[PDB]
Amino acid sequence: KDFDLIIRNAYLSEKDSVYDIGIVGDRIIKIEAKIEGTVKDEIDAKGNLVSPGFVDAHTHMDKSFTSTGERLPKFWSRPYTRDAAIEDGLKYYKNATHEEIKRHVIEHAHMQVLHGTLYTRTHVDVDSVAKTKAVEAVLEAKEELKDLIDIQVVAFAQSGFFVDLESESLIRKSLDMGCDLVGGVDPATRENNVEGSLDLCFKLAKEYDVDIDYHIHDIGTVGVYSINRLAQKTIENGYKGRVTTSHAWCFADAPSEWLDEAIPLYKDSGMKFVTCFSSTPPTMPVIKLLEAGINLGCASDNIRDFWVPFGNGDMVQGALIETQRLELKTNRDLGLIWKMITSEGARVLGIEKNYGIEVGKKADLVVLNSLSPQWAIIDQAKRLCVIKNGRIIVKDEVIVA
Ligand SMILES: [Zn+2]
Repeated sequence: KDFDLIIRNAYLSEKDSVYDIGIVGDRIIKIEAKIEGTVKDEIDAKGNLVSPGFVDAHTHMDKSFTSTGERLPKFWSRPYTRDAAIEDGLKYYKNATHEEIKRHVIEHAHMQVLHGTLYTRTHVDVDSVAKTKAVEAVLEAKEELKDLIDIQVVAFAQSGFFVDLESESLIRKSLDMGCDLVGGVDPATRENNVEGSLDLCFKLAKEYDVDIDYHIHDIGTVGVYSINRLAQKTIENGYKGRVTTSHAWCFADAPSEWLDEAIPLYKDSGMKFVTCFSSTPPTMPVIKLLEAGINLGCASDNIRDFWVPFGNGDMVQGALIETQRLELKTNRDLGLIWKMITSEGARVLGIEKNYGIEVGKKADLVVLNSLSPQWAIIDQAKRLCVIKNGRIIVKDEVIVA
């Protein structure tokens, strides 16, 4: 047989036309309006959109689904407060067993896969309370999930390198255990040492030759300042394109003049950003950043826990949420949001070379029940089929093998 798998009549948005997709093994090897040749299995997209696997560029798989179990979501029957949320996190990581954490990660992964997400980057809490317990469970689950989804693990110094002085050693162990990236939190309001926390993070990064993904929530000018120091140090340490800043809420409230003068520095350092649809500020300059050529991905962030009660791990649902938060309507704008949940996310993860519906690339695809990116966002229709490494793993809202 010429092909292991063929998807007939697949509308490809990047080419704006219907085609057949020829797959052998884990790669796409042919794309034509009508491909001749024998094949083992066939799927009829019936002219509907077929796209590459969605990318959820920022998750917390280890603590997900912790709000579930009761008539009402736990942790939310009281006004939201940063302290009560930080406490809930300490309790959880203290009493949670290795098997508890692993099952949550697996629940999360299955939910993502069912919605077409085949790539994701999760952050794992690393402090003197969670130790490497959470790290061990995540890496274990990651292995058990390699045939369903690709997971990047960030050793996340959640309490701050200068607040929990045990963080640095625990991060080395986590990186030694195999974590793919390292990251800290608010160098300013959390660490109270911008130069120190950033320099240390880069030190650890270089020791294990891993990339960086920083949580920067600080609003206004202090947030932009923190990001500018990070971008500048990125160039200094020869780390162009190896650094991601998550959230960057500060771009929504800092004077636009501050973002305008920093964009050249972000492009020169190849800084990557990720905005989570569970918190993207309405005034966040999303379209502006994309039009400027800045790499901006999208993500679920927390899912049903003490930080965010929401969550279905559905990037298509997230896209609709972004259009409402940002008040977007045109086909071009929805088209940009679709890029954000696909190719932009791929670039954030650094897998763009192998990402995309094109000859020679990975056979990781999603067959939707909608005519186009715009209609899929509007329709919110269920995925009809999900394919990873040339194998069908989801068929009609159910995980096959
Ligand atoms: Zn996060």
